[PDB]
Amino acid sequence: IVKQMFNVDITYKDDKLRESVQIQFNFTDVNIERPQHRNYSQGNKINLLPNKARLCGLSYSGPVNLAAEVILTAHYSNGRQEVKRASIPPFQ
Amino acid sequence: DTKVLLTEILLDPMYDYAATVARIDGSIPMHKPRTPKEAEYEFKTVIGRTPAELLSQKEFYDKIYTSKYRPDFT
Repeated sequence: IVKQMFNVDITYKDDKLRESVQIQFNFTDVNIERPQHRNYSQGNKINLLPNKARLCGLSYSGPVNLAAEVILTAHYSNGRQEVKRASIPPFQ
Repeated sequence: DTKVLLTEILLDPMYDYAATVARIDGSIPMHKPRTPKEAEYEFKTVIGRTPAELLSQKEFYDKIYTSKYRPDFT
């Protein structure tokens, strides 16, 4: 779903030769690791056993890590075009 | 600081498992800490560090109590 289905290609309009900006990005990285809990805030985050979640009211949720490729392309007046591209590191 | 850490650690299933294995091997008393002073002893034996030492550093899952029998798993 994340990779194939959620591709974004929209164009928005707001140096006076610039009329619109075409935002294009797509995710190619997604993994769901096991639930984690941060013990004393400054911890390395540790495994969250189900009973700990049940007793503390925490949600047995594993973090989702994402990484995307982004293409910011600006279309100017009279057809001049510039492309800004970035490789975005895996975040969560 | 130490209070929230004590609550969180006391509530982990891992703490219960390590403490009961320590009780089996007779390192911690089979009472449940009656007065804070023995609670520090139980924490130190079960987890491996005093709570202040746990807060000091950032590597907590290894010094947990290990069985003092080293059974021949063969």
